[PDB]
Amino acid sequence: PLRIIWGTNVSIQECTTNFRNFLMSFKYKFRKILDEREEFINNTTDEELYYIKQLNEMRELGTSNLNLDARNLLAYKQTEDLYHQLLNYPQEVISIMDQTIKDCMVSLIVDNNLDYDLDEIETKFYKVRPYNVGSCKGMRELNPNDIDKLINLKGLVLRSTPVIPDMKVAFFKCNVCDHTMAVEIDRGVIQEPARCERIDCNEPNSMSLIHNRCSFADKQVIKLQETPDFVPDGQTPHSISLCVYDELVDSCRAGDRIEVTGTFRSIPIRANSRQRVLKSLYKTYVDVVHVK
Amino acid sequence: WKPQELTNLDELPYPILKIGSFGRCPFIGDRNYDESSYKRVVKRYSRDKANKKYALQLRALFQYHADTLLNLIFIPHTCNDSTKSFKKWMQEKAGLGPTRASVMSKNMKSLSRLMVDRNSGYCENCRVKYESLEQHIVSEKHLSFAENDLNFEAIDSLIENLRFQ
Amino acid sequence: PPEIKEEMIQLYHDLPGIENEYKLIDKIGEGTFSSVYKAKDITGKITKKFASHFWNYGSNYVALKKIYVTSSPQRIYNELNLLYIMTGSSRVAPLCDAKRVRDQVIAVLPYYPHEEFRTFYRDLPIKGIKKYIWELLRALKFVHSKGIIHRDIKPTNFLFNLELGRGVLVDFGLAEAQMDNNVNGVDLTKGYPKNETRRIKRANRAGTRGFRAPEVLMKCGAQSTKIDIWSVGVILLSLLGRRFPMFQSLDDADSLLELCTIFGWKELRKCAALHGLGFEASGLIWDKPNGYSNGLKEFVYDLLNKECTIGTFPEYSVAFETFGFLQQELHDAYELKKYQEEIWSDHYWCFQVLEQCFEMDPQKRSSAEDLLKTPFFNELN
Ligand SMILES: Nc1ncnc2c1ncn2[C@@H]1O[C@H](COP(=O)(O)OP(=O)(O)OP(O)(O)=S)[C@@H](O)[C@H]1O
Ligand SMILES: [Zn+2]
Ligand SMILES: [Zn+2]
Repeated sequence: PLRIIWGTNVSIQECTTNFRNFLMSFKYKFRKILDEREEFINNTTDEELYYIKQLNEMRELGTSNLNLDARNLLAYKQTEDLYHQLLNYPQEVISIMDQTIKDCMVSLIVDNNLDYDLDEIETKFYKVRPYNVGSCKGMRELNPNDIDKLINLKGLVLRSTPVIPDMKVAFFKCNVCDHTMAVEIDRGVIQEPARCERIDCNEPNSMSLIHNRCSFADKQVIKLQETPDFVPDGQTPHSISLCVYDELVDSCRAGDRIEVTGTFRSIPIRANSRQRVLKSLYKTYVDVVHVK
Repeated sequence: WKPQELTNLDELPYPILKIGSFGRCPFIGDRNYDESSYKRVVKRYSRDKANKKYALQLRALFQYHADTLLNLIFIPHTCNDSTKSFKKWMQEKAGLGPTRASVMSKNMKSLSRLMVDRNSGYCENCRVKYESLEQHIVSEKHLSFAENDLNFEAIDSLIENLRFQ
Repeated sequence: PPEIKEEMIQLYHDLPGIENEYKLIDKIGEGTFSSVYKAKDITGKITKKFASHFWNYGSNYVALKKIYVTSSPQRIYNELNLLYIMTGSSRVAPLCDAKRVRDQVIAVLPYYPHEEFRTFYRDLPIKGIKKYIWELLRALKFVHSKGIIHRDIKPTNFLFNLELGRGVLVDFGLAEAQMDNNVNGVDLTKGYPKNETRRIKRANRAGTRGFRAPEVLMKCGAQSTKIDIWSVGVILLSLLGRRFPMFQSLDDADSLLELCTIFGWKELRKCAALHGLGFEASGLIWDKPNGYSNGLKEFVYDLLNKECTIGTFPEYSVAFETFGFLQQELHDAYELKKYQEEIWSDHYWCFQVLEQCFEMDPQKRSSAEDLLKTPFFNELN
């Protein structure tokens, strides 16, 4: 029948078809009707296909990012389920959205027979930035059932750490035969080789990690002073830590008022440097998807 | 294929030439039922009775000329027949689809390992899949496409030409 | 008309002018991208202009082709343009008129009476095959001179009437026209990368299942005219083989292995070599390890042998002459001897011309005009 990812209610095929239909058939007049604004509907802008022309100008400019309004998913009838699936399961639904955006970029020149080459588009890795995901409920009013959900937050940036290299591919070299392998990171863990991969050289513990040949990515930590819309009785303001990655690094400066939409994350923190013992109480942070 | 997948000698992922009988495709064959059964022979003989009269004009039209430029002679055969087998049994008794990107993503392939279990077609004018055609007819994009005439202009010119031919 | 009458009245609401212009009787055929109806000509200049396209059967019925709105208008314009440019011979079925409303379009064609093909092949004689193949090759070489590739030749597309013995072609909706080393390491010939970054070539894959040319299966960038001639060869082999759905493809690679189990792994590797890609098969137990080096004779021989020795085959000697014929090749009344020598000669000839009709290389594969001048088709000239 139909397959569902374990732990979720998300189907790759169903979400892909629904978001493809949404991208092909959305008009901003739907957003006007949803926000109860009938008198402001105009012919020349609202009745034009919004994401079609946005993906077209994305193709002309070389842009690889789509800024998606989550309220627009509620404007469309077929994606009202998908909206909730974007809020509850951002990690795979965002990947589904990126894959179908790539499919749409291929389709807009396959169907219409444009002169753009397919190699440059299919080499590019398109990714989506959902924003306006809902009401800006506070950090301290969130619960552990909100882990790995999409959250929208107000704030003021106080400071940012320098550019931190987080290691994506690892480069190991043999000491005796100079044979090297590259291993990808898998959920934060790199498998170092016990034996040399060569058939001729199989010496144990001969693989050493060369830290400058292995590839890194950008990771930055920003301390954000939150300004909630609603503040409970005697709540004293706090600072959150938000992690930005890749392109979003150094996009927020100290002292600006920003709109962060991201993923509510929790990790265990080691009690001591020498020991692998973790603390039962978890540390919460925001994995940032989009900054307004 | 892993050897566990191909273990079966009846169902195979790749096509095998098992031939078959009674006008069926040679690759699927006759796995569901056999034509050697008596009852199958009876129904085939009953259809054969109907087919004699139909086959007589078929033989008579092309006996000597391919064209209609025109009682019948037929080659004897040593091999058996459906009627002789019937006689022996009596002696015993007595979609266009949407185009998609070539390359998939690593996160997309990682999600295949996490999946468990719980009329329709594709419109290229709107470039969307639909659950039912009659629901796709009543939709803002299809009706907005219908009221526009600037995208059938070539058609229009052809219509005009074909009006005064 | 239990439920289809509501579709007739619905079509009547669909077009406001068809009531004054046509009266429609029945539904004749259902397709994938169209549904065709039989209609009365009533009054009209189109019937008087064409006249000769209608047969000697008379009464001048007119086919009415309704196209679903899901089809792209570019393909519709391509199809109607290709029908209107061509005209000429009777086998191409030129269109009379086109009726269009705001979303749907009606194509009007002369109706050609015929019967369904599931009735032909089980009992149709070799002379009928001669007339059938002759009509298809005349129509195909006609559309070749016009420069149109059909890529949709199927028994349902071809219309043939027995008592008159002639044919006509429809369904040019998927047709179009065409106008025109070693690096160390990375031995990709033994395996594929885990993550793919290179693209897949954008072919013109648009045929029907089981009739798609082997060049189309391998997605050749420069696609020739010769899909149609291999397809008419496939129809020829289905007629001689007495099996209708002889090629059925679950997917593309299924069809590649379907070609493998008759012609051989080595034969398709040489066919693949000229196209620039190499094909390897490891394991893959089947009957004939190198295919049939003799050709298609022994394959269709034991193909008929299985269904003959089972005994479900019908009693008519229309398809028993081939079993005797193939039996004497594999083993090795005076008017009866005359019928012998005639059927023997041209029935050897049809298999002979079949092997050139099934050639892998398109450049070595002879064109339909060369197929007409073969000694096999002598009496029709
Ligand atoms: N003029 C005609 N006379 C008799 N039968 C016809 C005629 N035109 C079409 N048919 C029948 O209609 C069917 C063929 O329709 P198609 O043209 O193949 O429809 P379709 O292929 O689904 O749409 P396409 O490929 O986009 S043109 C067969 O059953 C034919 O017998
Ligand atoms: Zn080594
Ligand atoms: Zn549509």
